[PDB]
Amino acid sequence: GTILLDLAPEDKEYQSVEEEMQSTIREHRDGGNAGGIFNRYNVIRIQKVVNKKLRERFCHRQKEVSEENHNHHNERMLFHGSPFINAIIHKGFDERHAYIGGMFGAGIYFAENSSKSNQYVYGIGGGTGCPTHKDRSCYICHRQMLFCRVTLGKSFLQFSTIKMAHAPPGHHSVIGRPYAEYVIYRGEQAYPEYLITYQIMKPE
Ligand SMILES: O=C(CCc1ccccc1)N(Cc1nc2ccccc2c(=O)[nH]1)Cc1cccs1
Ligand SMILES: [Zn+2]
Repeated sequence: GTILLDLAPEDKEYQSVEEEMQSTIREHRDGGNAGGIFNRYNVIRIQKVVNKKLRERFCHRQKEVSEENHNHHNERMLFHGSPFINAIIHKGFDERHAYIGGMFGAGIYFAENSSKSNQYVYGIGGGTGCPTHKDRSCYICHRQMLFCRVTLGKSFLQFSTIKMAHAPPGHHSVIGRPYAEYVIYRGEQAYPEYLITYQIMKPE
C-alpha cells in the first residue's frame, strides 16, 4: 500500500522541490489556454510517495537499463501532470494508458517546466477545466502534479512528430522536440517521488 510522507515547509527538501517548481514556470504558446494564467503557484503541501512494490519495480528496471547504458541510469527529476495522479501513486505509471497519436507516440510524458505539466492536470489541452467551475484557469480548486525520478537511460533524440510504440532499439527513452519532451514507454522507468498539491495564483 502507498504511504504519504508529509514534508515540512521548513525542510530543505520541501523548499528545493517548491523552488524547482516555481522557477521553471514559463510562458506557453497557447497563451495560457490549457493551464491557466499565473506567474507562481501557492503550494499547499508536498508529500513523498512510499510504496514497496513501486520502488521494487523501479529498482528492477533501473538495473536492466544501466546494463544497456554503460552502467548508467541517466536518472532525471522531471515534472509530470495528468488526470491519473491518484492511480499513479497507488499502482505506478502505466504505459497502457498512453495514446497512439501522442506527439512522440504512446509514451508517458515528462517536462523540465512545471508549467508544462500543469497544462495536463485536467486532461489534454486542459480538458474542460476543474470539475466544479469548468475553468481551466481556476484559482480555487486544488491541483496535483508529480515531481518524479525518471530513468532515461540512453535517450533517442527526435526532431519531428513520430508515432513510436517503444523507444528505438538499444534505447530507453525519447527526448522529443516538436521545448523538450521526455518520453518513456515503460511505466516502471518513472517513480512518482513527490506529490505536490497546489493552486495556480492569479497575477496581481
Ligand atoms: O503523459 C501523458 C501521456 C498519457 C499518460 C499519462 C499518464 C500516465 C500514462 C500515460 N500526458 C500528460 C502529459 N503530457 C506531457 C507532454 C509534454 C510535456 C509534459 C507532459 C506532462 O507532464 N504530462 C497526455 C495525456 C493524455 C490524456 C490525459 S493527459
Ligand atoms: Zn474550480
